[PDB]
Amino acid sequence: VTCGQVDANLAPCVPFLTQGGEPGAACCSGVKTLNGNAQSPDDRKTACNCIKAAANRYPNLKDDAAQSLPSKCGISLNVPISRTINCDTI
Amino acid sequence: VTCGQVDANLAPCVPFLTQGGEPGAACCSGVKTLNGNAQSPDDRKTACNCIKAAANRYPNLKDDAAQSLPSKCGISLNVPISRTINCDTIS
Ligand SMILES: CCCCCCCCCCCCCC(=O)O
Repeated sequence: VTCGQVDANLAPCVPFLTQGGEPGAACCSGVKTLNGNAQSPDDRKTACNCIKAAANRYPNLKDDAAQSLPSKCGISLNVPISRTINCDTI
Repeated sequence: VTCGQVDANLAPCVPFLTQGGEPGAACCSGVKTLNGNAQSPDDRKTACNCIKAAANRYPNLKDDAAQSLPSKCGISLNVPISRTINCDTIS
């Protein structure tokens, strides 16, 4: 996994992550793809740092949307979406 | 490249990165390895964020030691080592 595919996977989540509402089919599909590429702990740490960068790309980001995405998509997201996560814990 | 490889390659650089002086042979070897695994720009951004994490792992780290590591090792590191870099800016 690489930061560029992570960016690609989360691009359709930008509306939900910045304006709220519901993530939608494309967002959840991208998140599922990314969760599938983040199976091992190494992959998970790399994806976590990539996601931290993507999350920090937007100051308008809503923490409640980021925190509710995994349950709104019905996925056990191994990598949380936050601007302040320390990816060494993953 | 992956964050675990970044951690492993930079582990022998921790003494220089926290107390200064000169990087050991193993440190410079790890840095050259990392320069070699980061061929594409995607690779470079991934390595940059991994390196940001590793750099933030110790606040006792000296940022100037991090900035001087590649030239002290005599290698042009295509990816900068910083605790506060926004990795979207790099090429
Ligand atoms: C000109 C940019 C190409 C299209 C990407 C849109 C950039 C703004 C983000 C708006 C949300 C788009 C989500 C999506 O990719 O479906």
